[PDB]
This record gives sequence, C-alpha cells and structure tokens, in this order.
Amino acid sequence: SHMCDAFVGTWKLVSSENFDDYMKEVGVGFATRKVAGMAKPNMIISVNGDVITIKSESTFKNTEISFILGQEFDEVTADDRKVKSTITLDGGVLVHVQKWDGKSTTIKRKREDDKLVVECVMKGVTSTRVYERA
Ligand SMILES: Cc1ccc2c(c1)c(-c1ccccc1)c(-c1ccccc1)n2CCC(=O)O
Repeated sequence: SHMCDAFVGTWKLVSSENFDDYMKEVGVGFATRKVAGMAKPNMIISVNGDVITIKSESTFKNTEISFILGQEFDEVTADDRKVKSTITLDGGVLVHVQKWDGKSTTIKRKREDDKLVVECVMKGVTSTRVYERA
C-alpha cells in the first residue's frame, strides 16, 4: 500500500523534448509520429489494492494499463506496438520496461516538485515529457 500515493491523480502534458527523435528510434513511422507528436494527453493514475492503473486520454488515442509491480503483462502502446511490459519501483521512481521484436525501451516516471517527469529512453535517445496536475 501507499507505494504510489504521490503519483495518483490526473496529469496534463505541459512540455515535450526530443519526442520525435525518441519515436524514430523506437521505429514509429512518419504519419504516426506527426499525429502522435501533436497530442497533449492527460495521464490518469489510480491504485486499488496492489493494482496500479495508468490511462492516457487524448485526441489521438486513449490507452490503459493495469498491473502489479514486478509482474510482466501485455500492453498495446499508443503507436500500436504489441509489447511485454514490466513496471517496478526503484527508489521511488516507476520504471517501465517494454520488450518487443528483440528491442527494449525504458520509461521512468518520478515526482519532482509539483510535476510528474517522464523520461523515455531508446538506445542513446532520451525524451523528457513533463506533466502537471490537471
Ligand atoms: C509513441 C509513444 C510512446 C510512449 C508514449 C506515448 C506514445 C504516449 C501517448 C501519446 C499520445 C497519446 C496518448 C499516449 C504515452 C503516454 C502518455 C500519457 C499516459 C500514458 C502513456 N507514452 C508514454 C510516455 C509519455 O508520457 O508520453
């Protein structure tokens, strides 16, 4: 319990850096990059018992994952990858690893001041996505 208290709530995307390059590294095609890159998703995080749910709500796509920390699950990403995901807490940071087609990407989420900072890493490319409470 209480593991994710400071993450819970509704968050709105307020800044994005190097997301197109991240998406290129991931293998997202041109048209999806352009439309996905315009989106300003809300992120909705909730907890019930041991189950954490993370939703996106946007113009482009709505996504939803529910999971237990450390327990691998199937995920369909906003760009339509079918991945195997595992999410853990490492020193108060949610660490989300996605595996597909022999590739891997890691998304880290942390609270910093009044923001929720999301760092997406694919090989040598990092993108930073900053959210504030909605
Ligand atoms: C290609 C790609 C890769 C990673 C992506 C997305 C798209 C979208 C998304 C983009 C546009 C619309 C909807 C979802 C979201 C997302 C956003 C918020 C919540 C949960 C996941 N993530 C996680 C990183 C982020 O916070 O941006």
